[PDB]
Amino acid sequence: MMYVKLISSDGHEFIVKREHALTSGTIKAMLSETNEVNFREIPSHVLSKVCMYFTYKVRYTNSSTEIPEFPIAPEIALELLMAANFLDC
Amino acid sequence: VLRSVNSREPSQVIFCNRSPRVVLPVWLNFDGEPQPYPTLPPGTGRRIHSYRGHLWLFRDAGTHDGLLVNQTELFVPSLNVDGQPIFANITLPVYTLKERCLQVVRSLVKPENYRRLDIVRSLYEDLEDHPNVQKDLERLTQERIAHQ
Amino acid sequence: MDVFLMIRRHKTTIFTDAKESSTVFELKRIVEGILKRPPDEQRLYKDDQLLDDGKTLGECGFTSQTARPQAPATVGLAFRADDTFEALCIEPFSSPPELPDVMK
Ligand SMILES: COCCOc1cc(-c2scnc2C)ccc1[C@H](C)NC(=O)[C@@H]1C[C@@H](O)CN1C(=O)[C@@H](c1cc(C)no1)C(C)C
Repeated sequence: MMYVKLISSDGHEFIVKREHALTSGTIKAMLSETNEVNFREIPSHVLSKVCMYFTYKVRYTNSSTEIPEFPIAPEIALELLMAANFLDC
Repeated sequence: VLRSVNSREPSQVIFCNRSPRVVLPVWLNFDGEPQPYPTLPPGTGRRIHSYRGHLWLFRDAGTHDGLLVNQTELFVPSLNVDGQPIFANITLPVYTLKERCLQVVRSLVKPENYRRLDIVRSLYEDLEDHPNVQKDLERLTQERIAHQ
Repeated sequence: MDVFLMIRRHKTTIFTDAKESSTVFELKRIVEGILKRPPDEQRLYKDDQLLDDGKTLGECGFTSQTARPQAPATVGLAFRADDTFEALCIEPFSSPPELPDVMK
């Protein structure tokens, strides 16, 4: 079971499964030996939510079951939009 | 190209909203013009009378966000075997995080104030490009053209 | 049933999933593979409560209703440092900025 580390601008280290991080085409280009990525522009309150999106996407993609809404707090929406645009996810 | 075929053969369907959105069912008329039908509140179902070979798509009634029906874009009523109605299961797609973010921002900011946001110019255009049934029908016909 | 978690210690957050029927000890084996610390040098928590290795995640309150992919449940982690275990400390995420006037 392989994992990668995504580090936020404020130093928070997020360890997610490799398969999940490969959701972001941006991350896939740099990885798919190397398993550590620094995001000097993405704070932890945003990067933590990106990691939640990866789990959500892997879980619910091609699912027959009812898919729940992905929640986004108004306060993080603008920063999350910018991160998602860079990450291509 | 994308239009209902005038079969005149009745087909009963269950529109089942398995999404948290208010659903706007849209029927593509004989000329390919989208025709809106009565909305469905979240988690509700309606037994409806349609026809074989007719085309339907489903949207969020308030924002026009794209929804899936039986895990795909379009639903075509078929032949009722043993009088069983056809199930049209409407669900949320797994939106990209970018599109989901655009949906949340558009819901909080009036279109007049998009240009007042502290974001790059490209994201202003992405925000202004509201989900549109006609634009999606153009995209869908273009995609069916790539298939020789 | 699957449960979705965030195992947190200081400024480290592990995103992982497990079964409701899986144990607290099995979750320590996951942390061992990532942070290279054996289960006997780890303590796991649910809020300020120490969790027993033999207890299932469901018994510890980690359920499919509360540990969702889009909103995972938090499990606290404290390592052993020389003779004693350190205090459970989880660094909070950054504070979002004030909502702009056009969003209020
Ligand atoms: C008189 O109108 C009452 C409302 O009609 C309806 C409401 C609802 C819905 S969709 C969500 N909630 C509700 C209740 C669904 C269906 C209907 C009505 C029966 N059913 C329809 O309107 C069906 C749906 C679609 O197949 C076109 N159609 C037709 O009847 C069309 C037609 C007739 C023949 C012959 N071939 O095509 C005409 C509009 C031109």
